[PDB]
Amino acid sequence: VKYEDKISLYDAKGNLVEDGVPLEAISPLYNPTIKAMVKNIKRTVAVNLAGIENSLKTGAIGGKGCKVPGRTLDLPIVENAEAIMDEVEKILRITPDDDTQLRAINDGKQLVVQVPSKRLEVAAEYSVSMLNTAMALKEAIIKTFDVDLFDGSTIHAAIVGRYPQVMDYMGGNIASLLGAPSNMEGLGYALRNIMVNHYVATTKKNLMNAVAFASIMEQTAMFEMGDAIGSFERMHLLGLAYQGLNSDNLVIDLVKANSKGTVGTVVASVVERALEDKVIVEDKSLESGFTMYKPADVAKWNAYAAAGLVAAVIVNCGAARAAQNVASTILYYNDILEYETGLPGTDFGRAEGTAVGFSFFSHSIYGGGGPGIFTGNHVVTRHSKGFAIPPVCAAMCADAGTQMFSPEKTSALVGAVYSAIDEFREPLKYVIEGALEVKDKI
Amino acid sequence: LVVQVPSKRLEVAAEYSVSMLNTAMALKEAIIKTFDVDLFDGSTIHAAIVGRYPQVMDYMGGNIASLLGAPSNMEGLGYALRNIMVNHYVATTKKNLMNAVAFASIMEQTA
Amino acid sequence: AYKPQFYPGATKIAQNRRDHLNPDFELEKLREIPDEELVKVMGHRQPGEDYKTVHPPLEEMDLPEDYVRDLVEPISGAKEGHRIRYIQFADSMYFAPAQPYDRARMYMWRFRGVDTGSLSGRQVIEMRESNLEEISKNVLMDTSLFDPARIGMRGATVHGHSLRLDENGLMFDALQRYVYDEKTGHVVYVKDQVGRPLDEPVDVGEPLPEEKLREITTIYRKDGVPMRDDEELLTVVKRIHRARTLGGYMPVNEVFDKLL
Amino acid sequence: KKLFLKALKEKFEEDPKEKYTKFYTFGGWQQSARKREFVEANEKIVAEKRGGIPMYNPDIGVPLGQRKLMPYKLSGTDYIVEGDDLHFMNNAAIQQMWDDIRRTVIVGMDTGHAVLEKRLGVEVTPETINEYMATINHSLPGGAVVQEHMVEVHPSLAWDCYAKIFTGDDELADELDKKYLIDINKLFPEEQAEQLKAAIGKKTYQVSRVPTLVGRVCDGGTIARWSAMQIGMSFITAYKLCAGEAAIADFSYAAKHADVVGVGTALPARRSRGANEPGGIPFGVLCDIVQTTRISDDPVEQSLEVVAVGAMLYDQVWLGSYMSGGVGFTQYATAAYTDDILDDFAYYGYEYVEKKYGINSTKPTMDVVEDIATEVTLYSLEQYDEFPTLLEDHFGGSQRAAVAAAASGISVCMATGNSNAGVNGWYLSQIMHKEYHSRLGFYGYDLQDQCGASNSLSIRNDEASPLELRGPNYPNYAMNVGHQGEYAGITQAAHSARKDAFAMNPLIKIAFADPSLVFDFARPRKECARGALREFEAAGERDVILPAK
Amino acid sequence: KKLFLKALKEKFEEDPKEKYTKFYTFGGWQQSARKREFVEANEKIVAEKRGGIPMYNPDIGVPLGQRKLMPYKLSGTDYIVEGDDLHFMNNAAIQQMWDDIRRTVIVGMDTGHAVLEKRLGVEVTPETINEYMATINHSLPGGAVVQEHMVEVHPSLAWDCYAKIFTGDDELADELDKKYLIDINKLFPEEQAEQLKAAIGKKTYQVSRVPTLVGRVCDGGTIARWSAMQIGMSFITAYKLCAGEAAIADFSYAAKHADVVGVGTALPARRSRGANEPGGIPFGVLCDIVQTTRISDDPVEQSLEVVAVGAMLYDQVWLGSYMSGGVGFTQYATAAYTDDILDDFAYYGYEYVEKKYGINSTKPTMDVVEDIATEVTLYSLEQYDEFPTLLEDHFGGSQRAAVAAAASGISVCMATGNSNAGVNGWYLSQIMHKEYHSRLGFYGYDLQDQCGASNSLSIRNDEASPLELRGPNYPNYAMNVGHQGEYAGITQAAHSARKDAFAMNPLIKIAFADPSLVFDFARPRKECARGALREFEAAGERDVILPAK
Ligand code: F43
Ligand SMILES: C[C@@H](OP(=O)(O)O)[C@H](NC(=O)CCCCCCS)C(=O)O
Ligand SMILES: O=S(=O)(O)CCS
Ligand SMILES: O=S(=O)(O)CCS
Ligand SMILES: [K+]
Ligand SMILES: [Mg+2]
Repeated sequence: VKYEDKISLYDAKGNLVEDGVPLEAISPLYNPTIKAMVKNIKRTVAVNLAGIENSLKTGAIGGKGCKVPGRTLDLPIVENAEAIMDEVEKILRITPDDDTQLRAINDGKQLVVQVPSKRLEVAAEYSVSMLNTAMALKEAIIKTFDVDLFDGSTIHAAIVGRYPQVMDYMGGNIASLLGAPSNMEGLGYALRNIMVNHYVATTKKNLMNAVAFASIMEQTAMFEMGDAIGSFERMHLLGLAYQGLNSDNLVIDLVKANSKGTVGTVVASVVERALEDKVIVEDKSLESGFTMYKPADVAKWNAYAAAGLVAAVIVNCGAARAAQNVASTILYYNDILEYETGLPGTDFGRAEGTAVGFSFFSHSIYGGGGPGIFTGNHVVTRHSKGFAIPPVCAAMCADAGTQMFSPEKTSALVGAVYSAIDEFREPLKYVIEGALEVKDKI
Repeated sequence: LVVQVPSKRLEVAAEYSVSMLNTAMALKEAIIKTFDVDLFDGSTIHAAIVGRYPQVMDYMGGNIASLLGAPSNMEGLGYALRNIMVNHYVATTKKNLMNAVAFASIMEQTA
Repeated sequence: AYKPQFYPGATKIAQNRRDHLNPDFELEKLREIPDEELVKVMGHRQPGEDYKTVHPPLEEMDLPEDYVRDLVEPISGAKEGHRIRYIQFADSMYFAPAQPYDRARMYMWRFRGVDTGSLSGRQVIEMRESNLEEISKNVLMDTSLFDPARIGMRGATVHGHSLRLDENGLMFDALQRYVYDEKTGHVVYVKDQVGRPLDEPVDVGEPLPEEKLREITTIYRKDGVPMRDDEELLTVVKRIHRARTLGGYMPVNEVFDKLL
Repeated sequence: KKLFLKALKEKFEEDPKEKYTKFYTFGGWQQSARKREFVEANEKIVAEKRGGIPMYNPDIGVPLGQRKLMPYKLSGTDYIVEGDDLHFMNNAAIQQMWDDIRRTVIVGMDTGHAVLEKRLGVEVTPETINEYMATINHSLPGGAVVQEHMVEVHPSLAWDCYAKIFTGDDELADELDKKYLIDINKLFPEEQAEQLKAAIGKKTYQVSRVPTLVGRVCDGGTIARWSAMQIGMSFITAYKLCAGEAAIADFSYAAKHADVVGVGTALPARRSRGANEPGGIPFGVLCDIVQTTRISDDPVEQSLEVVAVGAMLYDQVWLGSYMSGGVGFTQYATAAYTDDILDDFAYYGYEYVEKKYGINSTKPTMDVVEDIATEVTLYSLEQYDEFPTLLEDHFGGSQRAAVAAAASGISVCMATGNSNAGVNGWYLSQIMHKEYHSRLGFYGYDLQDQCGASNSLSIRNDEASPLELRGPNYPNYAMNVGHQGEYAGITQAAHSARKDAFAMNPLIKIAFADPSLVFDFARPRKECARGALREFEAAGERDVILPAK
Repeated sequence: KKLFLKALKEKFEEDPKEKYTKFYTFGGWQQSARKREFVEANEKIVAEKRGGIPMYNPDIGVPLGQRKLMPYKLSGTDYIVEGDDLHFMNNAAIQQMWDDIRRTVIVGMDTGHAVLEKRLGVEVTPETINEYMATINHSLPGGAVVQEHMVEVHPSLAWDCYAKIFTGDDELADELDKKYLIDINKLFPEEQAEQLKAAIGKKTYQVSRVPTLVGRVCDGGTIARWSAMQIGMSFITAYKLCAGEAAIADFSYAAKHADVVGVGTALPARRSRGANEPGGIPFGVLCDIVQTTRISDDPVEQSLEVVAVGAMLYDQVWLGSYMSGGVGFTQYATAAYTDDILDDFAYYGYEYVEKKYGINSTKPTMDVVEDIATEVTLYSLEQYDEFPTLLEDHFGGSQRAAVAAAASGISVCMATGNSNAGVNGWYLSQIMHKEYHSRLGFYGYDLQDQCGASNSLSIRNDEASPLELRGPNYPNYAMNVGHQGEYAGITQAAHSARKDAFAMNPLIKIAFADPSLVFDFARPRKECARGALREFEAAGERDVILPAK
């Protein structure tokens, strides 16, 4: 153990699991569940068999509004899903008992393809899963229906889209939770390029699990980026524990105390709790009697402010049952917190800053869109180092149907496929199980 | 310096830039601590190590290097193991013909 | 029990800011603007007309069990699935009794389920249409938070906060949504906030005197109370700046102990 | 009988079959009226602006004109022009052709109309749409609609800027103001109008033609953004919304990502460029930009007008400037659209196919591809052998290889209606040509042609694609002249044989039928001649903001 | 004695300190000669060019001119212009400023000279270099040097194209033909000439100024390629090499990768663009493009001319068009270079610092940064409070925030000579301004300012960078107005306090001193006024190839 910090693990229902767990038991570098989540996110591909069948039949290949006359094929792909699935598995499988796994969902209309992890082990990055699945599908379809050699390029276009002319799967029928590396806004950003709506749809809109999934992936990305290194590591670990994994039941405790409250009353509860836990101390009173506060532990105060931010979003977006309020909530929770105490806000002003650009780009003509289309990789919402995206996921779970670009519109395919994996659907439960498994080994 | 980042850090990463990014951060902190560098001079240490990053999405004018080019320079999907200069294969094998051929064939066919 | 302090500062401007944030501070009622008149100035619907819905009521919908989500009580308009509408004000820099960030912080301390936006020339609040009407009437229009001459309701063509006042002390409005009535000495809305002509003009009362405005304003001005005179507020601003700077450099106790 | 005979008679004094000629007696550059104009221009207007720093000097390098310098006849026209008048830099029609393509973006309107009705509770009718159309035609060229104290773009600088509307819903089309409508039923022949309407369904679209001056000052990546900003402004004004509220963000997401159709996609790595740049335009989209299909029933003529646009854009502008620069690649491109040479070879191939197989009546096989490509290649090279003036005209091997292979590829498409069968025929023509004359093109001409046969029918990730979906970013095609424009013609031939109204994108086909466009996309070879003769009126000039001449 | 008093008296008839005025008396748009010109021009183009399709309509939206529409005085000049004359679309000087930056590339000549001597065995002397310089001045604008039957670019279209040479070797400089030399010893004051020569060593460089017309037809990514092609052609001709041999590839690698210096680097992802685009230009390079350091000893004047260029390029052209479009961001930028407002605040800050600390005499500390930024912010906002006409002038909060923070940032740099200390001061000014007036800028103005303090001195991978190495692609800075141009001014202030000849790239500083440039980079505010008044002669027009007018 590099740190002596201890945490109490609490479930999504606010029940105590275990006291005195070492902080590093939830680290992406030690937790076996987090290791499995990265391995599975890299090798799992969503296949739309119904989509491939429709594209071929209509000749709607190459992207939005495209149709190529005379290049149509009428193949009963969905009806032959089992035969296609078995040929894809035979092509991908290395050893008879390896982790290659294929599953048909929604009566063979969609497929869950889990490429053997050995193929990712001998690869530089993660595109291999999409590229290998596409090749296995092309061969399986051509063999099943004895497709003429002059029609093979049409099969390719229905599966991957306008690749290689476009360095992306433009108009394709295969999808991943991870965006193509060609779309990264910075080095080491791949785990940040996951849409808010994808997190929400994968967790079946369960609030605490959507928060946990987003915090796990964002904080794991901080290690990949080099942000959670050396003197900065503890800040990101405490951030994950308190904001993302309900440590010491801090998130749920603040929500319960403010069930009929406001963003302001949540701020008051945060300051009260930080003083109780000796995370902050009084500094000095000024002329009017206003008392400035100081952290007793810089990184721990940051984590407490981050947990209060999630609680503020739950209270305010929950009272409105509307996700649009999230940008304003993130901004003013941090703004009120700073002028109530003289303490720095969540992520030293970067959460407030992200919320400023996020408010503007979710209420103007210049760009952005609704809260659900943002990612940790996006030009507008990348600025906070893992502390802004988890609250946005909570807001989308509280939304009763006020959004056009909802998870039902943007993430039906990825949602259905990735929700079949236990660690993705209920991350909080399985990360807690992982921490208890490794707690005495570190 | 030959820096071999623990393989566990690559296991929980999506790609390979982590090695360059983590090494850069460890070097910045190590230099700042060793010489008690003033807080107003820290950005200068960063520029000497990584170069004009993040303005440029590459290690432009930096002093850290990998056999693999940055993913921003890939000409196609799944091409990272192909972005290795011919001269790098030759220099790494000390200009031994059959070994330079073997190194290049192994990396290309793995790609 | 933690006693909130709300905002720093030793001048009357800082006290006026504290009073606005304080949910226990009762704002002075100055006028009585009828519900029906206010709905007409807002220009989203006519009074008596059934509220338009964005989604069905929450009771009808069969949502999966979520303990944390259902801990929070939804506002009446969210329960009934009412659409989200707005109210937007431009606040004169010449001693208006409410100002942009002052409003947003006050709204977030006092009200539930608020979406609020602060800009130099406009301050907007987006909320469930029915809940927005009750708040706008009892807090935003009837109290000392509103001055009919120096605060203007406007959804588009907002220009005016930074402009010189007219002969009667009224803020500029390119669309002239409100006018000064010489006979009564009252401000009257002749158009809705988006600029549509009203069938019946709405009287919003007489403008507040300059002496009252100077006493209750939340803006610092050299010709009023200069910010230079609030050393306490400047101390807290500089402290937040330094704490942010050091945390960004290295978020460790030793750095804060030596340089804060 | 030979379509090129007229041009050879105009270009060469001696009988076209003659073996000998005379050299070194023309007085070099002095033989050409254009070269004399350049020397005179260097002395006058140029010298006074350079403060004695020299520039154009015909005496520094190669003494041009040791042989007779030849003019060029635009194929299918009676216009004979000097070679220099065909360089993109010296030809305003070629520049406007690219400006009109670059400044076009198409945006679906149904999503925005749904946000208004379902999220905002604001009704949408043909009257509101007509009011919106008048607003965007004030806003898109740079006029203000919401804020006080706004500055504006001078109307004389943006007269070429329009916002137009088109719909697959005939009931809505009848109710829309005709001033703003791109009328599918009036612009296209009946059968073509029905194929387009069936393809696009009952959907409504807006076409933004951003000012030519915008793309000149800035780039292709600016175009979709400029269109999105003003669409947002026009919705706020026409529907009296809060000038910046939550629902406005939906309009931006739709106009910039979810319902937008540009001409080209962004390019990566070494070719790093924004959207709406020539390299991002796939071959099928280039076909659909060209409009000869609406005015002519000749499938050969339809394909060759696409070759002309393709050669002008891909070889002269894209490879010759964006990817290289300098004197450039004028004649590498002119060989495909001058002196009726490619026309003669393509019409020979069409007649051979029509008699032996029929048009669009044969499923592609290797035997069919090999028969057609061999016959057309042999005929083409026999023409260069029989006519020494023809060989002296297409003096570069690359020009000859592109012309013979384009006629071979087009002819395969006339029989099969499959673009990949056509491209496979192009590759056989190339390797056969190499063995015929023991030469092909320039040093690196045949990289893609040697890779060609293997990648033509491939199913592998970065090798596979129908020819329509390939383009200048397709790996083998990313570098070299004498291919891209010809591939676009091969793509068109597959659809012309089938009598298709479009090749890949019906939205692009409809957008480029707009009578308000500056360049005439239905007659590109004729427009090129007009630019060559300095008769073409281009947009984008800055006369009104510059000192009086 | 306030520097802005003259501008206020020219702009406002009443006492500048009077709080009350009269409105709705000006007749709307009819009060402005420019708006009247636009209406008259619209009537003409709708009938003549648009075939009756309406365009500009002042009656559709906001009735402009309910308040008095104000003109603008270019800071440090006596020129008073209408606001519309400052829009980049209506101003040929702003367009030429960008054209001159875009078309510039610098190439090291020592590598090429080594290939000639050591691989080819060909001697290089000042006489051969002078012969090479005459060759490239024929080749770079589009003249042919090797092949027979080449077409060429019309000289009248490329008169602004030059190839120049500069060297740190004084012995070589004395031998080179002065027609092609950028003379460091003549153009820069002695002390500045010595700092530049010491920085560049005994190395020789070529500056390629590609024709303005090239960048207009194409893009920024074309420029380094165009330069490389013609450098290669000029070496083959001047040194009689095989026209395409193994050694030629070394010249291409040197001119395109190993010895090339452009103005900007390529952009990734959503901002996908080629090199030499505004977003790729770091703040230190923008400083070095500006030439006021060469003609003035005033450190404040040096920094504010950089702010002017920065605001014009980054806010008007880059954010206002490349990244958005439409009516755009003219006045967001003019607030930083008009009515001597920022000048008054920066000169106040300079005098406060000079008396209390001295210039460049203090190591940066948080106490020093906080003292200076607080004082300058309080003074600036007190000016807006004291003068109601000043507040009515900078009517938008974003304009006020950028002006007060720029003066604060610049003043911190005058004391410390550290650009990051200066940017930290800018961020304190922003959060203090917010508490002063209970407002700041537009909806999303302060994203980077709230992130500001924490990332100013950060050492983390995507947060760290000296301000010189930051630019429009720095993550926090990628989206918003009222920052980028001001950051460039803060960068300049650090170097002006130290009396540095350059900020980041001495090659760029020397290249932009060239007297053959069209735009005067030493006097940008004056040049902007000349463009506004339609007195600026720009390059890139196509008169000679268009029908007579
Ligand atoms: C519709 C928006 C929302 C949005 O996303 N952009 C807008 C409008 C946009 C349009 C207005 C064009 C038109 O009228 O047709 C343009 C010019 C961008 C474009 N599309 O070309 C622009 N704003 Ni705006 N915008 C500006 C500004 C402003 C100021 C105006 C404050 C005031 O009191 O007048 C406020 C923000 C704030 O309050 O801080 C503002 C908001 C707004 N801005 C509100 C409209 C407010 C209104 O109803 O009047 N802009 C400015 O503060 C100054 C610069 C000015 C820009 C034009 C220029 O630079 O010349 C323009 C920049
Ligand atoms: C955010 C992003 O837009 P998207 O969310 O990707 O649609 C981005 N625009 C911008 O940043 C607009 C910048 C200029 C206009 C605002 C100046 S405050 C872009 O188009 O790449
Ligand atoms: O000689 S090369 O074939 O290299 C170039 C042809 S333009
Ligand atoms: O009103 S906004 O702040 O969204 C745009 C200002 S130009
Ligand atoms: K351009
Ligand atoms: Mg107290």
